[PDB]
Amino acid sequence: MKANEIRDLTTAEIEQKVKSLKEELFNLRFQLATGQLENTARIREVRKAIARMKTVIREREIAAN
Amino acid sequence: MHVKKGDKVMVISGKDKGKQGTILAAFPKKDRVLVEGVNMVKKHSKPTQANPQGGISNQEAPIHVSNVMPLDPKTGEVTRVGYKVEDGKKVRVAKKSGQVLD
Amino acid sequence: ARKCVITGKKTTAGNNRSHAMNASKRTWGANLQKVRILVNGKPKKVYVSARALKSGKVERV
Amino acid sequence: KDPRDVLKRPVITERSADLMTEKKYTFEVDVRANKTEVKDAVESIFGVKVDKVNIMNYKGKSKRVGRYTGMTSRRRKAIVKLTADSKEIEI
RNA sequence: GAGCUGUAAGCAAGCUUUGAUCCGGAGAUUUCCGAAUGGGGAAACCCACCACUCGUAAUGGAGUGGUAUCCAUAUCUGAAUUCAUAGGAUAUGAGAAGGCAGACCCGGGGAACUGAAACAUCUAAGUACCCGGAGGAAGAGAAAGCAAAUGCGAUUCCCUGAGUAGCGGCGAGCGAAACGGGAUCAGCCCAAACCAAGAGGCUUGCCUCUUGGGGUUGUAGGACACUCUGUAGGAGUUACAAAGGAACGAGGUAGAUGAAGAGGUCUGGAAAGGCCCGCCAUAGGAGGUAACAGCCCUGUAGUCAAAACUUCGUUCUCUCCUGAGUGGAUCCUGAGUACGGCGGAACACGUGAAAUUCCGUCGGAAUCCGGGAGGACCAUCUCCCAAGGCUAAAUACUCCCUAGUGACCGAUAGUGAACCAGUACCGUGAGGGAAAGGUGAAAAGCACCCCGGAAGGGGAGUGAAAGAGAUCCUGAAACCGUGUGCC
RNA sequence: UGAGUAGCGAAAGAGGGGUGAGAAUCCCCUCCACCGAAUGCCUAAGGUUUCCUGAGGAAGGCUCGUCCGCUCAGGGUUAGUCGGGACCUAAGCCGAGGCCGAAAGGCGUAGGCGAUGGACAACAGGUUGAUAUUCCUGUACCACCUCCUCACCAUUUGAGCA
RNA sequence: GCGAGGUGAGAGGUGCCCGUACCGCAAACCGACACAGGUAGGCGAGGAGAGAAUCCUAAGGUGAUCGAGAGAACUCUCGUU
Ligand SMILES: [K+]
Ligand SMILES: [K+]
Ligand SMILES: [K+]
Ligand SMILES: [K+]
Ligand SMILES: [K+]
Ligand SMILES: [K+]
Ligand SMILES: [K+]
Ligand SMILES: [K+]
Ligand SMILES: [K+]
Ligand SMILES: [K+]
Ligand SMILES: [K+]
Ligand SMILES: [Mg+2]
Ligand SMILES: [Mg+2]
Ligand SMILES: [Mg+2]
Ligand SMILES: [Mg+2]
Ligand SMILES: [Mg+2]
Ligand SMILES: [Mg+2]
Ligand SMILES: [Mg+2]
Ligand SMILES: [Mg+2]
Ligand SMILES: [Mg+2]
Ligand SMILES: [Mg+2]
Ligand SMILES: [Mg+2]
Ligand SMILES: [Mg+2]
Ligand SMILES: [Mg+2]
Ligand SMILES: [Mg+2]
Ligand SMILES: [Mg+2]
Ligand SMILES: [Mg+2]
Ligand SMILES: [Mg+2]
Ligand SMILES: [Mg+2]
Ligand SMILES: [Mg+2]
Ligand SMILES: [Mg+2]
Ligand SMILES: [Mg+2]
Ligand SMILES: [Mg+2]
Ligand SMILES: [Mg+2]
Ligand SMILES: [Mg+2]
Ligand SMILES: [Mg+2]
Ligand SMILES: [Mg+2]
Ligand SMILES: [Mg+2]
Ligand SMILES: [Mg+2]
Ligand SMILES: [Mg+2]
Ligand SMILES: [Mg+2]
Ligand SMILES: [Mg+2]
Ligand SMILES: [Mg+2]
Ligand SMILES: [Mg+2]
Ligand SMILES: [Mg+2]
Ligand SMILES: [Mg+2]
Ligand SMILES: [Mg+2]
Ligand SMILES: [Mg+2]
Repeated sequence: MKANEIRDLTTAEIEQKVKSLKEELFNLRFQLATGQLENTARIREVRKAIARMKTVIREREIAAN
Repeated sequence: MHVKKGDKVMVISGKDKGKQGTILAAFPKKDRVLVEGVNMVKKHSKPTQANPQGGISNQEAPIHVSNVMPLDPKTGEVTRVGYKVEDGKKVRVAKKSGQVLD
Repeated sequence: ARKCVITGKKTTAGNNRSHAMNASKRTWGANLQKVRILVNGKPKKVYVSARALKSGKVERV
Repeated sequence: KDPRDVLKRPVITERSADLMTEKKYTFEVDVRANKTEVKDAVESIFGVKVDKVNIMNYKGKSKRVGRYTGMTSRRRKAIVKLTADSKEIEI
């Protein structure tokens, strides 16, 4: 998900998707440990998606202050 | 680089001087290109799992980019490369004729 | 340290000289006397040079 | 903190496989995580009932690839015993 | 603008013209330690309290923020003690702290070896070193000066004066300055008299203090009076008061564009080389490319380019702002100061005939009919006005960044370090401190067969070359061998 | 060069069987021999993976090597009660203010830090190739907590806490 | 001092961090070495014995990281005369 799409969402909506992504990232790491994960590229994708959403949240806090 | 993947180029230097071919791949970091039919090498591959049998494989090896030139669309001769802005987009142009390479 | 609060007179270095003119290091101390005076508008026992007390502007408290 | 920050990954060994028959699950956890945080994290994520958490620290192992010597990361391993009347974790 | 997921091959899984990787501007995130600052601690660890938040029936657990010391300001309490004050508490602080560039600068403290053919004065040397303080420069600086002219006009630095004058167990040695020629140039603000207003001691029309005005000097100036005159032209944040904004121009931090030969032919693994012909050139810098390239590539000359941040300049805005004359009634013009004795230090100058400057100690002026200097001192003359402050430039230096240069090095050299080096190693520690570059144009890095457990080799293949096959360009000598012509 | 020389660092082995390209040297067996107030068992400091399993044999091992404290993989350390901290203090160390001192700093009060000491609740058995008062079985104990239960005492000479 | 709710018993519950492998009279620590050296503390059996002496043994541990011969001088450590 891109930063332009994330900015459409509300702060509560973004924070819910961060929680959803951190659930996905957890499951990927478990699948990696057991050796069941084919699409290893998804880990890097989810990590950067979390980073992108947390960046947007912090921009709003700085904009608020 | 002055050429890219997909371009028909003439090899202007080396053993394959005179031979035309399409750029199968480009290596900007090394300033090398892989031209089809040019600079064939005989690799001595051991039996792997990926390649099960092995054997002596004839394959292209990269040549230096400065040993190729793109063909002029009009004449079919080698040309140096200029750039013009057309429709906002930058395009390569053959310096010999004037026409767009890409 | 040994420093006058008013003037800032303190220990300074120089030479002893013998008759044969041999130099060896020594100090000159200020003639500091511990006295009660106003320091930031309140009595405090502090070093003041006898020279700084000479006029009597530095009032004893 | 997030529960899923606490638990890094499951330990899949012969020892850990033997522990799973006894209803004990071995996790690599955050090196800062205490055993109460681990207990809470497992109950939150997997929806199970923990009996107890035993926890241990592993030093980094000295390692070599050619000339260059170095250390592996230090690890915190938690052995999480579930209660008798509890759902099993699905690894 | 077409590839990309670094060294780093490799499989794997992906990303990318719906613009990735990559480059530059501005942001965000930024564990723990460290001044380290909640408290502790054997740095990178441990343990808290107070808010709020998550979680539990609750305890235990978790998250975020605050909580050092000193200093400044304010407020509230106010001991012995009456008022008070000390002390305590709380709040506000982009207040301090620490680091470094092994440089340059200014101070505090300050050696010795050494030289003197010994050595003590002296030298080395105010060096090294330690300490404090800085700043982009610092220090100095607007005459109590230089001098001895029908003078000069702040300081600093360069040349020169000059190895002179001088100093000196008159030994060893140390060693100016002014004039003259240059670089650069800039001058200012107070203190005091006095005036105005307010405050608290009434000392009771006096005095002290705090603001604003006034004022700034030497053949004296100012206050004070006079008459003038200005209150917005001139000045300005580099001193001369101090903040801010816009616009325009030129730079910096990415980039863009960019002329002309695969000319023919000859060797060759390959042509940039030879030979014979062209052509471009505001471009014949450079690097690369299979051998030596202005015309192959990246470029170069020239010409362009910036959303953003940033530097400089300019203009406006903005802000601030009277400065000339005449009079000598009085008043003011830097006090424990100048200066002197004693003891030291600094001056090129070693106590000397010893001016000049500074420190300790003690003594201690005059104050315009006054004071200082002109190398003891006095007189005369000349020049100047101390004991308050500020001040750019010319000057010094380079950890860095950008571009470039060298009758500088080329792997025992050049940095200690061309390479994963302040590493390995050594030492309890401070600290000491290495060795080690080259396959090939390209991995085309030797499929396959044979001996061998492997190592290693012989073929085969690749390559121009394998006696270029991995500390793989060349491959000297010592040294070690095999063969044998003569002895 | 010396030179195939000095040396190969106190010590009892022998044979049989095995493994392997290879065995005086590795494994197993038998008998023999050595230590036994230790050459045994536990545990500090210190070391820091040397531990266990599988594979390996260039180098290291004063020989050899199929073996190893060596090389390569993968694995292994479980605590309310043990030792240390969330307890206490000694020597000493640090030290708000403070005293002293050219600078740097020195000293020191309150207050802290600091075990080698004080205090302090868990035992027996079992188990793995590798941990065990830690895991498991049985049976305990200590501190704290209250959705609860029961009893008792008490709401200003009023229990109780301290 | 603090105080409207306490106290005792039961029942239910809570209990964090650090160390824990292995060597540790040793080839793993200090001695440059797989070095006849050094390395705190606990336990330390039997016979005969006063004993932790001494000799031989127990539990338990170990056979020592160059060997095979020969059995000259000489040197060393021993025994006898
Ligand atoms: K001397
Ligand atoms: K001499
Ligand atoms: K080329
Ligand atoms: K003098
Ligand atoms: K004096
Ligand atoms: K003068
Ligand atoms: K060197
Ligand atoms: K010969
Ligand atoms: K004995
Ligand atoms: K082995
Ligand atoms: K253990
Ligand atoms: Mg060109
Ligand atoms: Mg534990
Ligand atoms: Mg001498
Ligand atoms: Mg400055
Ligand atoms: Mg600065
Ligand atoms: Mg200055
Ligand atoms: Mg100013
Ligand atoms: Mg171009
Ligand atoms: Mg040609
Ligand atoms: Mg060549
Ligand atoms: Mg004056
Ligand atoms: Mg004279
Ligand atoms: Mg060389
Ligand atoms: Mg070198
Ligand atoms: Mg060391
Ligand atoms: Mg050769
Ligand atoms: Mg070459
Ligand atoms: Mg060679
Ligand atoms: Mg022999
Ligand atoms: Mg001999
Ligand atoms: Mg011999
Ligand atoms: Mg011998
Ligand atoms: Mg031996
Ligand atoms: Mg015996
Ligand atoms: Mg082992
Ligand atoms: Mg060997
Ligand atoms: Mg204890
Ligand atoms: Mg102290
Ligand atoms: Mg203090
Ligand atoms: Mg103790
Ligand atoms: Mg106990
Ligand atoms: Mg064990
Ligand atoms: Mg153990
Ligand atoms: Mg030993
Ligand atoms: Mg007996
Ligand atoms: Mg006995
Ligand atoms: Mg006899």
